[PDB]
Amino acid sequence: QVQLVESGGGLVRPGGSLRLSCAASGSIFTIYAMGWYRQAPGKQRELVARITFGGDTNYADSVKGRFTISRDNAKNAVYLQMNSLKPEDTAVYYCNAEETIVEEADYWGQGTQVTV
Amino acid sequence: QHHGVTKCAITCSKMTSKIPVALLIHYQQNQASCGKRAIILETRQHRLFCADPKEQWVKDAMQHLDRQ
Amino acid sequence: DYDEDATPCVFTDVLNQSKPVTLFLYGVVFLFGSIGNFLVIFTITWRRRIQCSGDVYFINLAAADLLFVCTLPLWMQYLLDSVPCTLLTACFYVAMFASLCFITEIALDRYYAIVYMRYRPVKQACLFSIFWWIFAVIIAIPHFMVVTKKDNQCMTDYDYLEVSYPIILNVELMLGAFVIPLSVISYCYYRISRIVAVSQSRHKGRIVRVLIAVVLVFIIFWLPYHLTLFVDTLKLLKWISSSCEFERSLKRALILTESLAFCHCCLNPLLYVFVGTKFRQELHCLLAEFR
Ligand SMILES: CC(C)CCC[C@@H](C)[C@H]1CC[C@H]2[C@@H]3CC=C4C[C@@H](O)CC[C@]4(C)[C@H]3CC[C@]12C
Ligand SMILES: CC(C)CCC[C@@H](C)[C@H]1CC[C@H]2[C@@H]3CC=C4C[C@@H](O)CC[C@]4(C)[C@H]3CC[C@]12C
Ligand SMILES: CCCCCCCC/C=C\CCCCCCCC(=O)OC[C@H](O)CO
Repeated sequence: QVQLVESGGGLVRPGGSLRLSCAASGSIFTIYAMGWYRQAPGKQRELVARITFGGDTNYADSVKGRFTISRDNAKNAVYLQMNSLKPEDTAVYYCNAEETIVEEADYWGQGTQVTV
Repeated sequence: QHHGVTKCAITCSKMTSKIPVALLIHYQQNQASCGKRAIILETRQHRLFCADPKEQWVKDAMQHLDRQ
Repeated sequence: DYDEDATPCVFTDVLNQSKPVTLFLYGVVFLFGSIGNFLVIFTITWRRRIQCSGDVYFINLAAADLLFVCTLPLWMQYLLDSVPCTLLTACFYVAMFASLCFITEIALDRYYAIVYMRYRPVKQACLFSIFWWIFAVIIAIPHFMVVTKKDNQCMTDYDYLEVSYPIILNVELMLGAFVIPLSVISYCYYRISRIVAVSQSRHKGRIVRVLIAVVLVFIIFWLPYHLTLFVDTLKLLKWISSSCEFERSLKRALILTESLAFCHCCLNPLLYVFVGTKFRQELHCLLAEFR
């Protein structure tokens, strides 16, 4: 089974920066896009940054201009640079991967904690 | 167009040569959808035959039928 | 000048028997084809925008199918009794070839992405879509440019054309609409399926079944028509003999099998878009929000 391994979380002062990292442990060739999701206490799960292997990126309204998402093909890895962090960004960041043809997105990570 | 929309019901492979001018009773013009210029001759024997429209005798045969 | 065998071979009953069947299928294809291809475009455009290159090709495929089936009510009005012959024939073949072009493009885009790891952004996919539509027009040229309106009937003047034209027209249609597309999507999906089946994907099983279905459905709907074109081309090529009775059977077979192939564009929504769970869930949300 293919699992999404996450790393790069932690604690940081307001205005600081973090770099989340996510990759596929197994060998899969049908992933065409990956992204990051988060969920604040008392709130729903929301998308913050999604990038396809084609290059097209998609950011959330609140996040745009501060976070930068990048990826690496062949390794199925996605990195998220989080500059100028705000206390409202405090949530559990989940990693997600989408698959071609079957069009499934049930690939999730364990979730890393980010406290600002 | 395609085979679904076709109003051509007559196809000719050869043309008749012998022709008695007084053996015809009526003639039919071939359908436009066929895309092939040919004349259909109905004899007094109620038999259909293909005739080439670019013949000198056909024009003379079509003149006697339309008048009579 | 023996008692001539120059007796006309009549098809008057064949046409009268085929007309109700043709009219029925036309109405069926237009009904489900317009709805199914609308739901495709509606799903990828309404709430969520275009995400990947596949979405671009799906819309263009649904658009080509829409343009195709929308000509059928015009042809139905033609059979029952401005009806522009050249223009309507143009939209008929352009949409048909484009449908086959993008179907081929589906496999290629997913071919280069899986095995060769070459991904195309949305911006590039739109550019290629333009190229395919242009390519679909230039390849449809010899099919409608000869079609004009004479005596209120759409006809092709074969006398002002060379005898090789209906043969070339069949050969181009046989290899262009069947052989080449079926060869490409088979090779591509075989290569893809053979990689995924040994991968650790948790959906490797269904992925292969989806790709197999694409090939199988294409064959069982198009092969009877092109195999009938082959024996029709053989007749024109004078390789085989043809009596009056034979030309009548071949005529009926061409009409019936052609209408069968028109049903394939109704299955395209079920073959690519609504076979994916994301589009299934999205449509389930849309049908719930509109109710
Ligand atoms: C996908 C495949 C297995 C579907 C089955 C193909 C069959 C049903 C199709 C393909 C070729 C077709 C034939 C092509 C040629 C002719 C000769 C004609 O004078 C009568 C119809 C007839 C005999 C067709 C009957 C139907 C036919 C045999
Ligand atoms: C399961 C589906 C996809 C198969 C398609 C059905 C087709 C192949 C079958 C059903 C009706 C059949 C036709 C029925 C009548 C005749 C007239 C006969 O003189 C020649 C064969 C011909 C023209 C048959 C050709 C094959 C035919 C069109
Ligand atoms: C008229 C219609 C014609 C139909 C057109 C058919 C086109 C060819 C289809 C498959 C060939 C590809 C299979 C060749 C490879 C065989 C061995 C194999 O499966 O290898 C696994 C792996 O991909 C090793 O690279």
